[PDB]
Amino acid sequence: LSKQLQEISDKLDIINLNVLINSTLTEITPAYQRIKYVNEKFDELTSEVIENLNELTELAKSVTKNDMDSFEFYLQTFHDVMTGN
Amino acid sequence: LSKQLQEISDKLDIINLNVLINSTLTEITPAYQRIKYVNEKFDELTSEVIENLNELTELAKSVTKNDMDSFEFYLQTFHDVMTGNNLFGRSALKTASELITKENVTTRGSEIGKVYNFLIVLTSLQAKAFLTLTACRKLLGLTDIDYTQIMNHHIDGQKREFRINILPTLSNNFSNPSYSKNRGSDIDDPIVVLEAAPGYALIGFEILNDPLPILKGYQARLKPNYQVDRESMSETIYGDIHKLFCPKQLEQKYYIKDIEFPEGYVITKIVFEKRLNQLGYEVTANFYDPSTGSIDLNKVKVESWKEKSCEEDSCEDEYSIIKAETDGIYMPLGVVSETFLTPIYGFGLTVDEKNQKITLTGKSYLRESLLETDLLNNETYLIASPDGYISSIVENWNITSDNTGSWRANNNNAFVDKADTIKGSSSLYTHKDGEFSQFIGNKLKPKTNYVIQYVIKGRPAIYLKNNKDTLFEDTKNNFSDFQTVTKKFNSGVNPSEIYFLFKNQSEYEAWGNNFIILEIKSLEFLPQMLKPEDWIPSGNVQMKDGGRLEILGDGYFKQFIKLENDSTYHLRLSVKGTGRVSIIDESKYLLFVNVKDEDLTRVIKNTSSKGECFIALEGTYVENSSTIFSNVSIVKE
Repeated sequence: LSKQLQEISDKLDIINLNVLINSTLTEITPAYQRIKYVNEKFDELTSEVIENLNELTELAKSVTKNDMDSFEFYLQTFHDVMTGN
Repeated sequence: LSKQLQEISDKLDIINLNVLINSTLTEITPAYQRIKYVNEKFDELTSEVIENLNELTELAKSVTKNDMDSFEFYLQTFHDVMTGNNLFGRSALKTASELITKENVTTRGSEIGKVYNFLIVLTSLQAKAFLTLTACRKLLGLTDIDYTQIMNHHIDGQKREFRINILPTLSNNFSNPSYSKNRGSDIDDPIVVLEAAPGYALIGFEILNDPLPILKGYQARLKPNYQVDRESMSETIYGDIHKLFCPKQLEQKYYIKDIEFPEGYVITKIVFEKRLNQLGYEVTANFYDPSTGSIDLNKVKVESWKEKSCEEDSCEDEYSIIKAETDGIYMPLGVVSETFLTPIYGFGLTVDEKNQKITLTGKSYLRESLLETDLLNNETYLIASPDGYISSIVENWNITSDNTGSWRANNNNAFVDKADTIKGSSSLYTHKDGEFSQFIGNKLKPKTNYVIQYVIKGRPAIYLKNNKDTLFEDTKNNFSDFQTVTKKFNSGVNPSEIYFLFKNQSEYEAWGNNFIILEIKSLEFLPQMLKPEDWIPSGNVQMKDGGRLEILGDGYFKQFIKLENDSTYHLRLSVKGTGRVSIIDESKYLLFVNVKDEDLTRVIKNTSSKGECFIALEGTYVENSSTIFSNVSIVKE
């Protein structure tokens, strides 16, 4: 019984941690996903010509746009969730 | 306390999994919902006009727009969460596989097939999403980006994740979903053979109780790669399998016998053997060439009851004991089969008398039947397990479409109501004169039990007749929409002309479909030294149908049966009418018993035999009660 209770107490510590991961995922996931996509889609520039240059220029306009839901917003929220603000 | 701690530890494993589902939902839900909505709203285009075209053109402009929150963003994030390219390295496929493995309670198929079906619905969702994205670009007149390369890379990476980190788990056992209580037989010796056709192996079990306790079976050719031929499937239906499995008021022995065979072996024959309530079962599997199909009919193995013969003199062990309570025993109910059709190689008896839970369990080749086919993506000839009757003596049993060549659209107004997919499923229709004739009398046998299933709506008049007597009829119970019957009947004494006549219940409109007609194999029993011909009807009597030997008033049936002075016999017989059985020597009463309306369970010890042994199946001196025995069984122990 004492061994079964220790296995139960270990399972609870794993569950509690998974609940804390779920809290941080709820806080940080929309920023992490957007930062990742923007970083992956601009790899050549931060490392068909007219077509990709236009398709990336439209993305650049979306990225530099000063909205409440801007790229700067997602960067700041990523920093705040990382620090604990 | 240890049981309570185990229930607590199971609850924790369910909670931990639900927490991991919540993590993957937080990661994947905004993408899944948007992909789903875009896929559903562009269905006609990837399958009022100016208005719909303008609204879809505006939607297409929103979809193709190159923002941080674009449709391409949601597709990429969906792919990343599926593979496991997240903040913490967890994949949606892993949490989904862990989910399916836990909530596999009332699941028809295996863990591999459920997790793979989960992968198929997500890969199809993404593929349709890339297809709507190409359709939207073309509709707006923008340059083609060729999303085939990106879609293939996404699909292949997810299938690789499944193949490497998910699929190297499972088992292939299968059993009955539910149980049934029907007072079976202990007076009889039900032996039941479950043998496949020469080119077939047996491909599933099924237990019925709604028409009657019944065994339903399937058998089909075995294609290459442990897959099975569709059109070679069939159905076979056996009688009162409660009498094969449930004991009645006496205990039943159940030879737990996990008959299993090496690889390549396919069960071409099962015999189920219940003599003196000892449910053993002899099974013969043949070998089968994994490729090219062609089950080889030469390498057989027969492990009847003899898995303990290899280790113990008491091979009569390796069994169980179920005590028949007065309502019957929890025979299986539903289906002992595998999710997708495949040869079964093993089978075992897995009853549970702690809850009377009679459970059948065979060992299928499905793990193999798929690990080589869709895991390699070659043909995937996949057919899931069936639920009802697929075979029927009625041709066009439901309907094919627009054509009832078996039936007769005798009236113009009594046409088929829909004729194309407008009234739900295919269904006949009759109103104000309606009828549909179809000759199946040539397909009906004298004195044989047949199970009937059919679906009907409204005011139908079911008929199974030769315009002179009806084998089956239903012209009542006006119902809402297409309710199913699952009953039986016994085919007539001369049904050689009985045709089906689906008519209307009244002047109203009728609907019906799914006419299932198939034979129920009469339960057959192990032979014992009682044979009806040598019976000497002695006094106002004659031989009867159910092996019954009526005694009209007084008299008896007599017949010589040689008992031995070292062998035991078991006279098991019930009567209809107060009767007297007789085991007497030349002078003395080896047995002295009367039977009123009940069965007879007699275990006779050393029968000192001086030559003359017989039985005078007599009644008593009452004029009204015609003594009618039921089941002759003097089985020699």
